[PDB]
Amino acid sequence: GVCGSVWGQNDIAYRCRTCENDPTCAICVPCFQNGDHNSHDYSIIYTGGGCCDCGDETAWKPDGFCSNHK
Amino acid sequence: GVCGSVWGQNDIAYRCRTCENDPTCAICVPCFQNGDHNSHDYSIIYTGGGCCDCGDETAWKPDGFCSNHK
Ligand SMILES: [Zn+2]
Ligand SMILES: [Zn+2]
Ligand SMILES: [Zn+2]
Ligand SMILES: [Zn+2]
Ligand SMILES: [Zn+2]
Ligand SMILES: [Zn+2]
Repeated sequence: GVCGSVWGQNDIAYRCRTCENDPTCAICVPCFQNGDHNSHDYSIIYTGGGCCDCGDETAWKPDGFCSNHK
Repeated sequence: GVCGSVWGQNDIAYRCRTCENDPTCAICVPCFQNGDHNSHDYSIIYTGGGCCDCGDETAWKPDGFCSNHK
């Protein structure tokens, strides 16, 4: 299932335009590192805060899920 | 900041088409009840799981935030 780690106003996370369902979706750094995005169009971003969409297939492509949320 | 409560495969949450940035965004039930959506086009939904977007203005309209995440 879904990770939902929360980052805050100034914390970084990962946007991955290849896996994302929508430009608003992001995942935490550990999820990103524990997955395979090797040729994806990803970027470090500062949203003003959010909760990790890893494990949520409406928001993110399953092959973009980390090991711990398959 | 952002709530990020996680619901699971069969758990309910709230979609609110008036506050939502995108059809993929949802918030947990307590956030929804602790906010004002009185004439909004909202529905109970079963995503297969997600994390609550309440408190995240890229995902959800601030006037749609609950008391505890303003
Ligand atoms: Zn995560
Ligand atoms: Zn993950
Ligand atoms: Zn990716
Ligand atoms: Zn919530
Ligand atoms: Zn809330
Ligand atoms: Zn609403």
